[PDB]
Amino acid sequence: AEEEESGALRFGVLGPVRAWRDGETLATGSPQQRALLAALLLREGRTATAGELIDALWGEEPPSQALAAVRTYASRLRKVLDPGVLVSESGGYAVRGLAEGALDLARAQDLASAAEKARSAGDLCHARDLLRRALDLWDGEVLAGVPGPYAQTQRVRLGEWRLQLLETRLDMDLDQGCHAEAVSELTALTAAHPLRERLRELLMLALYRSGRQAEALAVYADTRRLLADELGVDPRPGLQELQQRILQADPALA
DNA sequence: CCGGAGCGTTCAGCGTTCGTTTATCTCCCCCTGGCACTGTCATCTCCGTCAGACCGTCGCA
Repeated sequence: AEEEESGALRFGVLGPVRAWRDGETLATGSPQQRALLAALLLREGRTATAGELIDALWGEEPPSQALAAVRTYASRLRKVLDPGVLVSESGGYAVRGLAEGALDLARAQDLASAAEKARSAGDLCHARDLLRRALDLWDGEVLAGVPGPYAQTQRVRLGEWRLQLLETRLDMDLDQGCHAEAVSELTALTAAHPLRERLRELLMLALYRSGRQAEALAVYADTRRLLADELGVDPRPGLQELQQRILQADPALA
């Protein structure tokens, strides 16, 4: 609310496709139109040619004469957004005029870099506040209802980035002395995603000092059974090592 | 001692809305066409290979 300046046009990709024009919404339109606007939004303002956008929306088999289709999608964007916010060069399309804080993705990289800098500087309160602001950026599933295998690619990429971001958040929560909300979040995420080894290692680390041992190794045994049933291999050596040092109960990491 | 309301699932009515095309309206581009005092033949290479052919040429005998 403190960064809501006059004339600000805010764009959002981490949650669904929406536009905020000084507090009032804009109709982003068709799902393919939403995917087109998102594809322009991921490229931080390239002039990207018509064939590349056609491939981004659809992939291997776009209809043959659908170049005029993308043309009229561009017309839709130009009449629903500002005339000058979208400009065309040599047949390519480009959204400019994006200030700081206009895109939630740019704010996400900014907050991640600030958290990394604070971790390098050894600060904890400012980094915790930065990642608290960062976890409020995503709203539900990223890229809600957009077609295209391209959109699937940045969907899985942003999901993986969110996974490492929450891994770092939970890790600093564990090292600074937070366990209750930590184990709550880890249990919720392992309920959501059952086949991540790193989050279950985080479960072991969090429960190891919060006063919980039986269900931690029960969850580990369930992980071993599912990983043997679905993969039939052995887990990472760092895991077995973490369970090992746990077993002799070293109070060094208290 | 089967009834009932509530609950799960499964499909047809209509109502808007995306998916995909089309011609119309600015803007730029590109090829052809037009210049009506007179002004009517430029240009500077190329040398201190180099060696001995190999050749046809070509005027003299």
